[PDB]
Amino acid sequence: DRVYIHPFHL
Repeated sequence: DRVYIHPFHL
């Protein structure tokens, strides 16, 4: 359950 995924948000 994720409304927003990122491969990379670092």
